[PDB]
Amino acid sequence: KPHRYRPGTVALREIRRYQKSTELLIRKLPFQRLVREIAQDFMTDLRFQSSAVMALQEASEAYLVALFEDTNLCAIHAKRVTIMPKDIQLARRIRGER
Amino acid sequence: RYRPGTVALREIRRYQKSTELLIRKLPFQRLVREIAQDFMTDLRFQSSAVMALQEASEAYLVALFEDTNLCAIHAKRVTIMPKDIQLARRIRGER
Amino acid sequence: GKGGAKRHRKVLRDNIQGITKPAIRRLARRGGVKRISGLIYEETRGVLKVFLENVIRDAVTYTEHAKRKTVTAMDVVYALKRQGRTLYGFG
Amino acid sequence: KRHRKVLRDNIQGITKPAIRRLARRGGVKRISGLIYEETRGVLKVFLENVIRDAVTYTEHAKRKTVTAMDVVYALKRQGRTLYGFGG
Amino acid sequence: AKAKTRSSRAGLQFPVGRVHRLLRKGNYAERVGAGAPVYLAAVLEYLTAEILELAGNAARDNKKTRIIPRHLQLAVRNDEELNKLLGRVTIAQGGVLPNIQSVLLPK
Amino acid sequence: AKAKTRSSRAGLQFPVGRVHRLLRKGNYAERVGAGAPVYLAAVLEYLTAEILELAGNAARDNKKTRIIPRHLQLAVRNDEELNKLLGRVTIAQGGVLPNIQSVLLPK
Amino acid sequence: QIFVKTLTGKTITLEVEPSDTIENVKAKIQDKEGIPPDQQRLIFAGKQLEDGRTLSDYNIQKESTLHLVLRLRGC
Amino acid sequence: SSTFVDWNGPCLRLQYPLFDIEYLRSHEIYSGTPIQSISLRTTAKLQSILFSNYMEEYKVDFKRSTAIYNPMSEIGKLIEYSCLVFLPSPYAEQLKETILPDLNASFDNSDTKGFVNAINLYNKMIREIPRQRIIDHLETIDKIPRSFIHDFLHIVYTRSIHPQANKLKHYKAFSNYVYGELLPNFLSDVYQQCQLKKGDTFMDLGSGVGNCVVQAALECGCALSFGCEIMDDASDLTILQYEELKKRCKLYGMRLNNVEFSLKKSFVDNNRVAELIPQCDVILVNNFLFDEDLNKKVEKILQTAKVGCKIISLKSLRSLTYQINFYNVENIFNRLKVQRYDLKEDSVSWTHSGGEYYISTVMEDVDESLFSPAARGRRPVKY
Amino acid sequence: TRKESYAIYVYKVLKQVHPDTGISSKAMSIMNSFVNDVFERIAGEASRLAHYNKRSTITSREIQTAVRLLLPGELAKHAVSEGTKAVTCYTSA
Amino acid sequence: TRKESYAIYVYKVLKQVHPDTGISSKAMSIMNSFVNDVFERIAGEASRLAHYNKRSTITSREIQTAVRLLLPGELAKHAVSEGTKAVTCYTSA
DNA sequence: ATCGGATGTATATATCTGACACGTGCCTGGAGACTAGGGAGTAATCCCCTTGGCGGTTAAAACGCGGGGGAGAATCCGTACGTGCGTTTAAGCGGTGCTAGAGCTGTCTACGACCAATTGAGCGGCCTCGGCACCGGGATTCTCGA
DNA sequence: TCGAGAATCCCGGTGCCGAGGCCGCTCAATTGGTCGTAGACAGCTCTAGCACCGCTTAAACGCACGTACGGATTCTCCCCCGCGTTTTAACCGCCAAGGGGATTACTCCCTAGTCTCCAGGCACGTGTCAGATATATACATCCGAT
Ligand SMILES: C[S@@+](CC[C@H](N)C(=O)[O-])C[C@H]1O[C@@H](n2cnc3c(N)ncnc32)[C@H](O)[C@@H]1O
Repeated sequence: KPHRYRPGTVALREIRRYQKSTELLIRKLPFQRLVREIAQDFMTDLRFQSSAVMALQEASEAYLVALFEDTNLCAIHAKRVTIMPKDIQLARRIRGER
Repeated sequence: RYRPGTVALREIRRYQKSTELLIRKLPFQRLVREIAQDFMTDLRFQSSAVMALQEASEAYLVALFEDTNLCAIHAKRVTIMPKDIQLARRIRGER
Repeated sequence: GKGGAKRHRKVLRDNIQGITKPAIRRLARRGGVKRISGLIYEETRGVLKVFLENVIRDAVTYTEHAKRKTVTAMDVVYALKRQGRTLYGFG
Repeated sequence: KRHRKVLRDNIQGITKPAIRRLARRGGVKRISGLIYEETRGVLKVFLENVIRDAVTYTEHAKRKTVTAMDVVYALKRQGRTLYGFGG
Repeated sequence: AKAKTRSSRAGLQFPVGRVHRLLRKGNYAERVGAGAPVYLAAVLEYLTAEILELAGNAARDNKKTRIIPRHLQLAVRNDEELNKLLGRVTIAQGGVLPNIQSVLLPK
Repeated sequence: AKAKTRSSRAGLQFPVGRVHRLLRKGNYAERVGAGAPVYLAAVLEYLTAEILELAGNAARDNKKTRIIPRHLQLAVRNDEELNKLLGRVTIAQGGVLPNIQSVLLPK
Repeated sequence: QIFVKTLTGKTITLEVEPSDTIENVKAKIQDKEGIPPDQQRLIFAGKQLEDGRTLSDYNIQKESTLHLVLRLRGC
Repeated sequence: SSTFVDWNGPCLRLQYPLFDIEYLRSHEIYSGTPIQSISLRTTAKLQSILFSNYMEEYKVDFKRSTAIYNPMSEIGKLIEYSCLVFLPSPYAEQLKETILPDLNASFDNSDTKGFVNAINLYNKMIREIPRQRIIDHLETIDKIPRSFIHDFLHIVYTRSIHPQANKLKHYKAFSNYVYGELLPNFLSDVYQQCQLKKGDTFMDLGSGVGNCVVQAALECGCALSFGCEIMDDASDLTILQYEELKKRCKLYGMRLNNVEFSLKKSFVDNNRVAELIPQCDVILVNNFLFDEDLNKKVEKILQTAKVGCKIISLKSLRSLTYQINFYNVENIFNRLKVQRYDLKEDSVSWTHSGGEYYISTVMEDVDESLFSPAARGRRPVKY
Repeated sequence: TRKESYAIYVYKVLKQVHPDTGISSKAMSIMNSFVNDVFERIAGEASRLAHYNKRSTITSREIQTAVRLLLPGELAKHAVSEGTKAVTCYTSA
Repeated sequence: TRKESYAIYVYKVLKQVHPDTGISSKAMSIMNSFVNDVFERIAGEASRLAHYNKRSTITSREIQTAVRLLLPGELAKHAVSEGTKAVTCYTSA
């Protein structure tokens, strides 16, 4: 049969790959559109200087990555390797965000 | 004889609805003084300062134990254990 | 047969699905996550939306005080610094 | 006993019932036997940080008395603003 | 002419004049607007009025006519917005609200 | 009357003059001491030297002669004290330290 | 009988007659609650009652509801 | 298999003679000149149902960016509304069975040839129908789809506002004079909530391009629908939109009531607004970003409001910390029963999310809610 | 020396909202510390806002924006309402 | 107009420490932001210290105390020693 | 456990290439040199608040002994998430054009700083009484083992 | 379910000490002047953010296999709760001395201010080589079969 890696091997491979890299893991245009929609709530038309959207993407990716580190720690504390929404909720509750 | 977990819940209710300091005053004062003896000068520790330290420490430990209890419940346990405190201080960013 | 509208502005749709499942997967993988539950994607989209609304609201408030129509990088940096999320490399 | 009474350890002065009461106020039904030493260590670290900051304020003020305002400012520095002692 | 406090002009109990002097002497900026102390005093008075209203409600519910730190703590933490504003704040002699997790309750 | 910069007097690379001007115009106090900008410039120079030393070590570990944001991130987060100083800070294009939890690796 | 509502949400009962004037009502409120006359303003049906006028001028009905406003500071 | 029109959508019941039967029976030839869809920027001609001599050109091509305007969707909507509203039986049945399946299939599959053939066969089948039967059916109509007037107003909007939509972005300030529209769905919802009826008066403070004025005058039959605007670009666009609306309303036989605009002059310190506020029955003020000074000016204007007048707004007219001490006994805001409701999705043109909107009814007496301190709170407290 | 505080004004606001309720010394000190802390927060935020715009004046606009940034949600809206009302009442005098 | 920055001095310190190593524009901007942020932290802490002691001036003592309060551990000790060296050398000439 | 197959990826070398480093004009901010005000250093005094002790009481801590209830380990289910593959989607690159919003420069007029005289708001001290703390006793409500 | 039994709540009376209100007495807020300049408005420049289109192909998405891990069940067992007795030290109350934290008064050196000089660094421009990217290959790692 075709050579197939067991579950969790390629997961570790992507962990090693993306931990040594620095490029943005959220694509630029979808995040820009999300930012513009979130700013569409105000009736004024806003322009979002190109560095500002990039800075928002840096901050959002860093926040989500730290959140997933905390979520992984919570899941590993619960004798599990699969993060679940309960884990994110616990991480944000302990952090003081909820 | 009440079963285990009954008097513990009664104590939770008693100490959550009350505001008195849960650490004895003099032992905490002595602890604060030793923690400050690392500096050679003999400090005087205005009594309101010791009281403020006790307020802050008790509030910090109460919040830490709330987080520890949440961690323990997350692990399908009701007994808080040192790994719960370590997880709480790690998630908070203190370690 | 399909209807349409579009008034004076291109009203962007929900556009949080643009934060795709592989994108959240990559973000988790960078965080050291070996396995991801299927409900992580919607929850993380909600968390990202809440965080972005907070940061963009602060940045647009800063822009409002400056009497500007452009959210400069400085506005985002100051909004993030206000939340304790101090960002370097943009100012 | 030389010139000043060097205090003994006095971290056991935060007794087991005291840590139990602190946990009970936090909504803890059961406490492991090892929670007590861990809580003593955490309290020692926190007190070390806050008292170091307060003593820094005091020595900058050219005072030998750790005023309550010094503790309040030290806690405000650490993001733990304390109300009821001035500020 | 007869002196009239600016707090009376703005219909504020808080000291607009003291707020202006604090802004000037606090070195928040080289210059301080005339309407800035009025605005800041009004905001402070509003926040104090909200917290005092909730604390007095707590005291009345506890059959006490004197606000203590416990009532301030209850007022602050029971209200999502005030709690979020004072999230990082410790109120001395406040204690913590009654909150037992449902898992801990007996079966 | 030859002009000699105060940074040259203090043997510092950083701008003692600009630091003094920033302190004066920063509304930090009514007046700024003469020795204060020298001290602050010295502290800033020392910290910058620390970050650049560790970042250059990281770059040499990667066989690269240009310090990039990734190298700054490695320098900050691999040093306990600097990470504690910059704990609440996000470095753009910095990434994360390579780490994987022990139980996640295969048996 | 009539009722009056105050800004604090308290309902207070008054026993008066249609021929009664606003001034005697005002002093009646004063003696039952201690609020002096000059600080209190009366409102009915979106209309402010005038001291020179009387209850029958405004055509008060039985079991009606009035509103009382206290002069705290003014402008 | 989908349709351009929601055939099961809400049906608005006509409360006045919306379709001018006398005008249609007395006039058989159309002389107006609406902005042709072809002039906006393969062609297909849509034949007017009521007037034989009018035929509108549409650039039917499934290869352009239809993000701004979709002529094929408009043609489908118009043919479906002819099948639904403007055609009596048995003609409605044949028109429904013959064209709509083919037309919808062509639109879904982007079949340009099929779409053009459907348009041509539709025009041929309408031409043989007597005009007498159509006008008789329009006379006997008592309800029509709620989406019909919405799509009609959007057609007028595309003829009028899209060619110069960017000119609406010339507002200079961030917290005043900023342009934002309320979608016709929200307008129908609030007009139903406020019980606009024949003989009522509608004012719109800050009408922008006058969407609310024209929509009220159309789907509520107000005796006079008024709108005041300051911006010059929005004023010129309002003039263009009203002219296009009059031409289109004459094209379809729809009566247009008295619509009035006070353009290029603020409603504050305005004589016409001042004299029209007493007779208003509904007053819509889009105060989403009006500053506090303009809110005070709106309050000053609304002092003369009558009893029963309902005031629609995106933010509360009364400041949420509004009280009654000295300068409020003679004020109107004491008599305002404020009711909050939640905006639905796609209710406003500036965003998709939504929010809240308040209807303030002018009461005969002072509002009883403000007296209770519970109402004044933002939203018990015991251990 | 005279140790100033917001005690009398906190008491006045207390009697404004709750005429028949007192307040203890510890609660009084907590309220004074709260007022000082929020004053410092808003003043520092307005100072940062003025510095960012290269403006040397703390006007009502700076304080309004600072109050919008600091207070969450409905608290910000009501505080801005109170501040604007106070400024409007004061300027018309 | 001119936009001042710590780029030249960061470069000078870099060539002092690592003669053969360059620095990219993004890294230079991050280092500039770091210098500005630490300057703001130390200056704000010194301002708070001056206000608490009722002092109108920021001399080297307030900066030293701010460094002690801000930098953790050995960073504080080394920064304090470097600042003392700089002040002594500056006053010597 | 160990031997091959397939895979990813690491190393290596070659060829770009645009961002980094260095050169130059100059101009705007830094530096030198008075001048004068006042904030800060230093000295003297008061007395508040700190240390230390001491002794008696009494609540709380520590020790010890059941025991049962929750922690942890082992087993088994099944389903839900990981991994490839083929398809579809649209992001990213890469050009062009619009024009309008950020930035800079030039009035000048309102506005806030500063200063002097005035006095009522606000704070330090001292009654003083009533809301809250303590204590005895009775009613209430929950808890547990039958 | 019932009974017995322990916290817990409440009712009343007593006691007390600290919140509230009053009285001076400062001195900081208010009023009334000028006068420097911050910034609001207007005009001009110009460059960057919006918008559009087309093509390539990297990435998203749907589906299918399967396997391993999340959840449930069951068992042991040991440790932590609850209760009782002894012990220990906190606590309160009271005494005392005196360390140094406020406070005031004097002097005077340091720093704001301003004026002039000048050179250090920021904008602009151009060389050129570190790094990225291309391919191509060696080597490490995972996994299936024996
Ligand atoms: C958000 S738009 C609402 C447009 C329209 N009423 C609607 O809902 O579709 C607000 C409009 O009010 C106008 N406006 C704002 N302030 C005004 C004023 N003071 N006098 C007259 N019009 C004003 C602006 O021109 C702007 O177009």
